[PDB]
Amino acid sequence: ATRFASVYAWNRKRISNCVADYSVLYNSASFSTFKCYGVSPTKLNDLCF
Amino acid sequence: EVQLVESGGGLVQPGGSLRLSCAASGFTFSSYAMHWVRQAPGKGLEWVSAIWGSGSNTYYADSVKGRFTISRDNSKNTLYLQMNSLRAEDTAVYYCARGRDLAAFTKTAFDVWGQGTLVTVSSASTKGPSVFPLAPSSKSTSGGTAALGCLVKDYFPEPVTVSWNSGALTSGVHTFPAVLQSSGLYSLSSVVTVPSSSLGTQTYICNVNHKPSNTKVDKRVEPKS
Amino acid sequence: DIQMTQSPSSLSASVGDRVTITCQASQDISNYLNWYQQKPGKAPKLLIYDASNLETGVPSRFSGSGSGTDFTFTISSLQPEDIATYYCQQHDALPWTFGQGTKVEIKRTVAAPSVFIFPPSDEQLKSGTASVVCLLNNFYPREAKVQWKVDNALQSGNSQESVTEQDSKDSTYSLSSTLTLSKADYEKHKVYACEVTHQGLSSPVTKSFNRGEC
Amino acid sequence: LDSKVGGNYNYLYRLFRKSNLKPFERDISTEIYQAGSTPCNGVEGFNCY
Repeated sequence: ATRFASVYAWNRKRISNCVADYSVLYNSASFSTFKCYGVSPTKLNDLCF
Repeated sequence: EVQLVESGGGLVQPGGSLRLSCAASGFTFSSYAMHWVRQAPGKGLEWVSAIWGSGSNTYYADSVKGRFTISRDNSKNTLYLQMNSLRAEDTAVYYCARGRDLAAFTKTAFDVWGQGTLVTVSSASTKGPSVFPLAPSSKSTSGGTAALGCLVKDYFPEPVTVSWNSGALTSGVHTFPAVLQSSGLYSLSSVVTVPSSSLGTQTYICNVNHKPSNTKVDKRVEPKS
Repeated sequence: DIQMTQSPSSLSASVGDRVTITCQASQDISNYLNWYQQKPGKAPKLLIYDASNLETGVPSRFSGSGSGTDFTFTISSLQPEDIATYYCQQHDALPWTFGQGTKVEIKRTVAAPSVFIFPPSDEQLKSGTASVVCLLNNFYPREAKVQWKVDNALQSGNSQESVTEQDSKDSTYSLSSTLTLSKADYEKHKVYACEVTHQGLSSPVTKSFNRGEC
Repeated sequence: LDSKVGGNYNYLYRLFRKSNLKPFERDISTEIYQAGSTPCNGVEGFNCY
């Protein structure tokens, strides 16, 4: 996002009816931390929500 | 053969930083738990820190909580110790030890115990030694033995070695542990017990060597009057 | 934390004697206690782990016992290389603490010390320092009292001492006492003497010197 | 017994293994499992726990 929302107004974008490919974001080294609770990050490609 | 060769110790001013290293060879470094333990000069043992393989399960003693940071290494297999905000009370010899608390619940103890590195927290600067002889009384009739020695003064840091007459005279050589003075510089005295009748005939030359400064001194002792 | 009242702080025994060093605990630490042997200038060496199991590569004369909150510890046969200071280290609750340590030395026959005084060397005078050293050589027990007298006045606060560790050959100690004063103060006094009191001497022995060999 | 004031921690559980264990298998290796495409090479860095 060109500009991120503030914590006093954090943004909540609703995502549905699409395919979410998490492998590019997961492999991307630009993130400082990527912590997933409940499911392992490598099975999200099979699971559905 | 297990070998914990330690390095990185030295002289640091109070409030400075210093990194210690503890290389490992002869065993699986990544499968053991490593510790740091220090001992103040002339005092008892005090634990410092411990890291059980993971880079997050690090634990420190209450006296160094917040100031000391522990870290390890893969590949070449070495152990590190980050020291911050040092005080005069932090002067001690730091040892890196082993530990297999991971799986083994029998060898919970520190299997090896490295040789240790000396860290001194002081603002004093490195300085070479000054040597003075210890002359006897010439009219000494208390016994057939007279005491002679050489006083090595104001050296920093340790250690020193003492020889006599290029090895031709080694009988009765006694080296005393070094002591600290109020001036902030260390002192040491090395003496020899000899027959009194050989003072005026045999030439007594004491040899002092200091590896950190590569200084060698030869001094002869002659009775007074 | 866990506190250890390791007692006695020091004890004397002879070659072959049986040695026991007690190491207490705080809260039923079971058998998570270790024992260490340390020699001067040397790294600590494991002696008994889990309060009963001897380490490999250690001679069988060393043995440990005890569990819970009391640890007995038993030495069978003293050997001249066994002179050291022993430390008990708790390894239960987040292992932090060691023991204060007990110094175990060989009991011997009381030996009178040799008392001598060193006047300052002429080479030391051109550097501006004068040191007066008194030597306490080959005495036992370690208990000894040093009385410095200058002009028959008892001295205090101007002398430093140093004690050698237990010797490997005869297990006897050596002591050096050093008195320091300036060259200007050297010229302002006449009598320099050190007095040594020891168990092997019925009365203390005084060694005296007069500056300028008077 | 095993609840010490100050924190018992002498007990570990394998958290990130590769595949499911066979029956009655005893695994003792402590190699750094890679949590991503980038190999760890031992480095306990990102995607490496």
